[PDB]
Amino acid sequence: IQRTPKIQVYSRHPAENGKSNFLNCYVSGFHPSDIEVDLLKNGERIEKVEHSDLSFSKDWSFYLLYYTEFTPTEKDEYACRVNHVTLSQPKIVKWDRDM
Amino acid sequence: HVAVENAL
Amino acid sequence: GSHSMRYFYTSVSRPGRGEPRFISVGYVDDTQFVRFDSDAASPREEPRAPWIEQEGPEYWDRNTQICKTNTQTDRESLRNLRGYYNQSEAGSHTLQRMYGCDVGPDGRLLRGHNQFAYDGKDYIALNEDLSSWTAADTAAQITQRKWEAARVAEQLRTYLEGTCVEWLRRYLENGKETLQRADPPKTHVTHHPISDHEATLRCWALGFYPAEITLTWQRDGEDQTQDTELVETRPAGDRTFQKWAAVVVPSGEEQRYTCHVQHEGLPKPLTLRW
Repeated sequence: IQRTPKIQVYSRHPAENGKSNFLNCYVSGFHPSDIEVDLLKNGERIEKVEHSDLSFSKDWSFYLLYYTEFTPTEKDEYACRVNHVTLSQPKIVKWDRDM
Repeated sequence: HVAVENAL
Repeated sequence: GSHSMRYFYTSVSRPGRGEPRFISVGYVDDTQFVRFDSDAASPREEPRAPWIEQEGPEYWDRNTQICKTNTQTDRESLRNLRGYYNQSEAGSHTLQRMYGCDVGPDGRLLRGHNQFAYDGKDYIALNEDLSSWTAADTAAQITQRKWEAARVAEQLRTYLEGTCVEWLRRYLENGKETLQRADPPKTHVTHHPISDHEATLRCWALGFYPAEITLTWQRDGEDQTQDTELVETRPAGDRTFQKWAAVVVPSGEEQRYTCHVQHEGLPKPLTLRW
């Protein structure tokens, strides 16, 4: 009885190089609720990351938002790394400012 | 919150 | 539609690592306003929206106590469920509850809710008449019998028809400046060439509230449903929401596509072009 997380990586405001912003990783549609989520900068885990309070949708699947303050640049690469009982290995999703 | 207490 | 309040409870067992953790969040429509976490050092119901901060210590003490009681009750329930399903004490299990009210234009209850899920599956729910239960399986029928005998449905009906909508009306007035204000989406279309032959048109809806929205692409006035990528509506992190829809179009055909946006915050439905 297990559902694998959907993952979206995106910024709170339209991305602009050199402008302060927030980097989001939204995980949803998963069950059970235990889940490991990391935000990465150039492949390295970001330390100051906060997340929303555990809640769930009409179909009972859980969702959480993980977020951190960041200032995007041209070359810096960001991603979200997710692990869940339904995953054989951590899933990595890269931040694309066009998505 | 509802103050009604009943275990399943 | 109608304004609503909802509480969402989640208890998760963790055998060998202590007692089940209880978490509660409360929402008014799409705005979270309180939270409780049983693992906290001094477990307290805590504010999560500006308009609830004004509530006095009696409010916070009472609700904190109810959450503490609910923590213990859920632990009993989890133990009980394990017995019903003949499960061992080795595995982790989940109990979820959602309940709340929808208020009508007259200020009375439009519809009440109170349903449970065990391990992600419907377990038992209070029917719309607020006087009977729908039990998913034989285990839930044991619970039903207990709750019938304990007259649980009546107690919940009283809460839903009175207390619930009363406090909902209170929250709606105290937070009217945000809760009863619909923020329309800021919208635009972006263009992303894939090759010499095609390109992606993406229609954006940003910073809107409430979350309910409709985004559609049309070509020559015809729906492109089965050809559109629609991402799930997502939180911006500032209490507003985001969504986009995308279609792949032949180069030179961009002008034939229109994006359509419906949201209760808009004066009227929008039509967008690249």
